[PDB]
Amino acid sequence: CESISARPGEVNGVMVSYVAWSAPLGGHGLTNKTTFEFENVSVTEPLVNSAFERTPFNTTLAGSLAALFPNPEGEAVEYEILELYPPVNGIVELGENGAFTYRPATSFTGIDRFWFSINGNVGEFVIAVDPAQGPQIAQPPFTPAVYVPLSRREVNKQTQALRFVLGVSPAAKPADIYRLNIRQAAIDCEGNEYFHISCYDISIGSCG
Amino acid sequence: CESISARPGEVNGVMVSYVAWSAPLGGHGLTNKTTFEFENVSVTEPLVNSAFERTPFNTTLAGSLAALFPNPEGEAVEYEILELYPPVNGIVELGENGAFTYRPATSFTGIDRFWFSINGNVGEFVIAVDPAQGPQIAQPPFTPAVYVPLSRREVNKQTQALRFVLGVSPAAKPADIYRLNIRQAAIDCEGNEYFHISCYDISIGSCG
Amino acid sequence: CESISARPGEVNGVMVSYVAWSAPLGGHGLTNKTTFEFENVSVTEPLVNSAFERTPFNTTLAGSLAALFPNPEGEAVEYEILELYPPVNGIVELGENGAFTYRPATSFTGIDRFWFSINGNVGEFVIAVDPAQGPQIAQPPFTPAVYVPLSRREVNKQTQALRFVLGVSPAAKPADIYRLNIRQAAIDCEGNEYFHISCYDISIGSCG
Amino acid sequence: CESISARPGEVNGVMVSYVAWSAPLGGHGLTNKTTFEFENVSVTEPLVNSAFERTPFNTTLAGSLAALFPNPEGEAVEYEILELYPPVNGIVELGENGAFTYRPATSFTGIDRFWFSINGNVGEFVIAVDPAQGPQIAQPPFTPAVYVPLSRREVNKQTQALRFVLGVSPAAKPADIYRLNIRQAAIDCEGNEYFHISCYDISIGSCG
Amino acid sequence: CESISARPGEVNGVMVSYVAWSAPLGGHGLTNKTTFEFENVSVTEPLVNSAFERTPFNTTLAGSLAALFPNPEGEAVEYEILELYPPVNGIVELGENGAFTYRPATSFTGIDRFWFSINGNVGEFVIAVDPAQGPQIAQPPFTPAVYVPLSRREVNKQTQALRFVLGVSPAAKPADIYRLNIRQAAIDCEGNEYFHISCYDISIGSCG
Repeated sequence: CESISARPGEVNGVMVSYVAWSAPLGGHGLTNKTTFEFENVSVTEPLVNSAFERTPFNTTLAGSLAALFPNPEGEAVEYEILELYPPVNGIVELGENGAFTYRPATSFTGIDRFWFSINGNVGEFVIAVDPAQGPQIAQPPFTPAVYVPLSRREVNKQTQALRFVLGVSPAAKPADIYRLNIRQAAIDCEGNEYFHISCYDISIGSCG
Repeated sequence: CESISARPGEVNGVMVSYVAWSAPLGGHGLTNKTTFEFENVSVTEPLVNSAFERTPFNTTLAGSLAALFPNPEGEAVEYEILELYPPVNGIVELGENGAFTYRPATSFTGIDRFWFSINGNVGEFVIAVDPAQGPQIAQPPFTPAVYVPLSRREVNKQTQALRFVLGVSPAAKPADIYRLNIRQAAIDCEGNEYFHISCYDISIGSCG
Repeated sequence: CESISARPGEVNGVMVSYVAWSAPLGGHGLTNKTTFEFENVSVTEPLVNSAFERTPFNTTLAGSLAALFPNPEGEAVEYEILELYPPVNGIVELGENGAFTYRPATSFTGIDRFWFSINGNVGEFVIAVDPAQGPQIAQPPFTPAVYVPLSRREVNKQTQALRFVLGVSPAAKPADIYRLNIRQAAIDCEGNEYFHISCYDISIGSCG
Repeated sequence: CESISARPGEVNGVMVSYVAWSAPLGGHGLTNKTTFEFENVSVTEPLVNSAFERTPFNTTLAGSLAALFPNPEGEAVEYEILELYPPVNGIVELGENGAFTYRPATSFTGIDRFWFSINGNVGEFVIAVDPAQGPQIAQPPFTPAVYVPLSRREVNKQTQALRFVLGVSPAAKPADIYRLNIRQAAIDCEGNEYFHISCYDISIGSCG
Repeated sequence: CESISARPGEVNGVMVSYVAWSAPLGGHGLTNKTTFEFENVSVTEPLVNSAFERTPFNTTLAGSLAALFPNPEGEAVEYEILELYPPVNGIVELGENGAFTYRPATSFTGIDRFWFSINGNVGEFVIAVDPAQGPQIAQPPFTPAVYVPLSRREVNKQTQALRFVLGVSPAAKPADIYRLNIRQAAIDCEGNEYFHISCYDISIGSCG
């Protein structure tokens, strides 16, 4: 179980070499049939809830963050906006008691995000801007704690190597650990398949 | 948390190299999407209040510094003007008991500043000189203790380096500490975005 | 039962090393998730009572300390304010025969404290500055004799060490003794847990 | 309780090192947030009274010291002026049987002092010179027996050391004892504070 | 705080090199925007008063030095003229008991100076010779203890150095100390400013 270290919000690349395994088999070597699987070993349940909302074309959106924190006690609450992760196609504004305003850019249509903090807990809020005319936009899934975009993958068949992108969401909590499984395929000279399995441990770090 | 040292009234430049990180990813490298965030780890509340005031075109301005020091005691007071920070487009005169006079230069129109000291506490005072004809000039925001002018920023794509300007206001109190977060982006050959996060500690020094 | 000596008004911090226990288990080691409990062995009940009050925005407050000393016996009394622990957002003035006046700083809103002494005993007084507009602020709990801030706690995975902060209120009486229990969790390579239990005795000291 | 020996009329200064306490805590070290308190253990009440008076601009002053010695017995008296501590902005002349005259320097305004002796006891006399064409100057407080100027204080972050300036008034009676308490603050890497308390006993010395 | 040694009556040059600071920033480097400030740390108040007087064209002037020494207590006095500092456009003559005569040269019009010593205390006396026809000549300010003529200043942009002239008045008293603050500006390649701050201590000395 090879070890990897990641920091919340960072996005990094990973490379693995397969020459030692594919070379003696002969033939073409690797093939584009990689499969990824994620498993939890130590994950801390989040204490806040993500949310999704819609708005029509060129309309300011308003809402509240109060309903997204289901604390069991009437303890003091203070809200905040993570400035390192500003929305791409809009501007957010934080009021008081969790009230906020979103101001979409002119002629924009799509999905936008911003991250909020409540008593140190982090969560995701997704906004979809409907077009002026046409059907509603589908709700997209929330971003996992750690993910690998399956479309963003390649194999350098000229030297039997594999590269992919590893992404950590800002919501990941430090000291948690995740496991990744990779099953890779290869083809002999006669045109028949082989396989290989390996795993990696990802542990969330921090600064210092 | 890399450490930086700064002195009140100084403006200095900082450079950070990214070759070690973006070199193996390939492609163009840095993509000019930096974002900055400031945090307070140990800041002392100011004991004086800044102020903003207006004057008509070619009109001498008169005011008082007494109202800007809300001490809760009848302790003795004394007013002074920091000569190292003279106004750019005018001349200031200090009277008795905090009475001061500002004499704008001929045909000047804009924002001008000067810094004053009350019983050892530093503060900012802003003056806006209205034009002869036209609408009023907007009130600008006050000068933070430490700031990075975001209009000034560049990335040397030929060598994967970033440069910015770090400026400390004269009002910064020594022995305080501030934290700066930087999030930088890069694009590989296939268009996958990568991100990098770092932080620096800024502590206020002094002479000796 | 390891022995710890603490002084009133102190905040010290403690570190415990688990390498002798967690290293041979293999796996990943410590996994955060600790629990603390406090038990009494010898405690002397206070002879004075704490109190709480509210004041409107920018409104001076007044009161008397005489009602907080339920002495059944008949003896003379004298009052005093502990100047070593001054309030952070106001100024107090001890009056005649238990009278006092609290003058909040301009524009303040929140909670404030100051510690008073009656005939050699010690107690707490809590004052709340209500905001000018909006809902009122809830009552906070009184500070225990000894407490462990749960947010100031970390585990180092490189050396398998735990750090936490121990603080003693000024009201703690010398020669008292408390007991602290710690339960630390560690995990194997697959996510299953181990547990370790230890306890410490805390005795209140003094100067010399 | 470390022991300090001080002589009347002296100003010495002290230095204490906190490396042995704050070094293992990591973090940022000291914070420059000390607090000082004085307590009596053995103090002898003075047998003479201090006084305060006012005088117009460039106007000579006269008075008598006889009223400042409330001796309930009947004994002979004699007066003296301590020349080791002369006034800084005037001249004094001891008259007949407690009479004296103060002749301020031309164009002076402010506060001035001189220390007198009656039958071996010591006291203070404060004289104020009002401005010619302005509001009267406020009465200043008398100098305590021992004091610590709170503006002449600093912490050296390079070696974790604190400096303050201890001073003794000429009127301190030998063989007296005072106790000084100090509470010092240090911060971790995130801004949370640690606290430390210590005390010292100051005993008034003499010549030999 | 770099140290500088100065002697009364001396005028000397000072040079400071900025190549180590402005070189890495690029662009033009230094700019003509230097600002100077002088602060007192240990100054002895003068015991004599300067004076200023005027005379018409080609008329001998007579005066007295007696009124310029307001000694409070009567004591023997003696007057002298410092011959190392002769007037430029006239000749003086010292009589008895402070009586002196000034005899301007023919066709001279302007300001002339000479320095006098009363019982060991040094002073300045300024004479203005009015023209035959025209308005009166304005009274110029007195000579400070230490001064820097701001007109005489240059920056060697070809090698990034700054030169200025430091002059010591004959009236300066040994063992005194003054502090000088210098703020110098610089401009980057893109055309935006940087600043640098430094200070020096000037102590009056002598020779033996």
